[PDB]
Amino acid sequence: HFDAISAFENYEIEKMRDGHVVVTTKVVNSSLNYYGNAHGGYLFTLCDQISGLVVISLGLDGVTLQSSINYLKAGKLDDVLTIKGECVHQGRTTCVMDVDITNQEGRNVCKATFTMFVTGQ
Amino acid sequence: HFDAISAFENYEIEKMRDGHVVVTTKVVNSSLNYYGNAHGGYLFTLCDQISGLVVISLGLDGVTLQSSINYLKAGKLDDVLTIKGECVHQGRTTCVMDVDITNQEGRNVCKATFTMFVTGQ
Amino acid sequence: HFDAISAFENYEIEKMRDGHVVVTTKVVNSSLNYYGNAHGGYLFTLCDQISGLVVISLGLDGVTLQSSINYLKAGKLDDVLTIKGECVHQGRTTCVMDVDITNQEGRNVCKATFTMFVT
Amino acid sequence: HFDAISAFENYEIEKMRDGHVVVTTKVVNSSLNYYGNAHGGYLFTLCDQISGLVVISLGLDGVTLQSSINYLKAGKLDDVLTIKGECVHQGRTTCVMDVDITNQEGRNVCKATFTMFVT
Repeated sequence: HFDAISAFENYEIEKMRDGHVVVTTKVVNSSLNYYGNAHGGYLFTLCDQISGLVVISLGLDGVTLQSSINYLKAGKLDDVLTIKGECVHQGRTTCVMDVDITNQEGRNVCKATFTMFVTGQ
Repeated sequence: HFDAISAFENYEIEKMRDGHVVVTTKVVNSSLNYYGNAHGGYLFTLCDQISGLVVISLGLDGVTLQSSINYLKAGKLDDVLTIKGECVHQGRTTCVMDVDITNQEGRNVCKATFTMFVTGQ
Repeated sequence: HFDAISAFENYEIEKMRDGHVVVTTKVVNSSLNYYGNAHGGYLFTLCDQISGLVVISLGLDGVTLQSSINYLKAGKLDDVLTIKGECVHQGRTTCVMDVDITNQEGRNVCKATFTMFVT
Repeated sequence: HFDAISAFENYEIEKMRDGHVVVTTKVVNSSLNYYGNAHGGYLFTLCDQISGLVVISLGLDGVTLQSSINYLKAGKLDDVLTIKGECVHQGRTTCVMDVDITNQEGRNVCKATFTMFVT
């Protein structure tokens, strides 16, 4: 048995402009796994959502085809995670978004890359 | 502005034995994105959690180094998603888990691969 | 200093039909890295080429957007590697190919997934 | 039928120091796929080899567990490709290498991430 995993119970959108997005959020109990670390799925969801925001900031609509993520450092309760998303390639039919998460001490938590199919403007 | 994304508000563990895990869950409103599809992060979290369960079913403890996921078909409200995880490679220090999600009609929703570092027994 | 890495100096196409591909090849010296193992790029290239063959076998043309690979066991000189490719998802606009490599002892060497844009 | 795919028939190592690597190479005929573009496996092998070089430059030895690559723009015959590698995370047990390839016009060709187990 285990508890539900939730993401974006709180957040602040600091920047969302022209393929560049910055969002902060506070790690809470629903963010965690059984070992008291930020859940792998929670962290991925932070990245994915900010990828979607990048797509919107480009004035586009899109759907994710593929995503890859590297976990570097555990996130902990009360951490303020800064999620920065950037469109690193804007193609005709596809976009590639890089998203990285750093904690309040500037240490890299995780990084992810999203391969998006643009469905509209 | 957007709503929180949640995963495992409900579930049933059908099978969890020797590196093979099957878990069902019902897609609900907190599962969805703004377009009314199962959120990319939600689906990833379903897969990741079942990967962790595979690790446990092997009698091991581990941490995810890297994960990749392919989105094939949208999940929808009230879908019953069947999440099946399998350890496809059990190494000395690393494990590779394949996890796939199918809906109640047997259609493939998504598939993911997790590269785990075994930290204990 | 290091030597060039080559792939497909030899191969045998056992099957190439309707999204299902099997190709065999023998690991040679040009296949190897400094440690005498099959080079990661060599193994990846085997997989990618067979992905392209799956694409051809479906009567389609496509361009690879993204690829992921997991290395499981080292390949060695004189290994006979069996490369099997399958289209695990055939969409209207995208295809997903799974490719796996096993050696002559049936041991899993590596596996990869290719995300293709149908052109 | 298809020809062998080769990588590093030529190269110049511009920098290999403390986790930072730059290597250049000229795309040749053995680099190409049937469509006359740089082969996906060729590009990947360029990236992987430079990842291995980052590893060496850190004074470490390692084995690649997993790799991901995104293809952004086709490489062409006679392109001069600049391959840049960096260790973006150096852990005790694992390293993560980012590798990117740009052509002579400064256009991004591809980028890849390597997940290495330090041995």
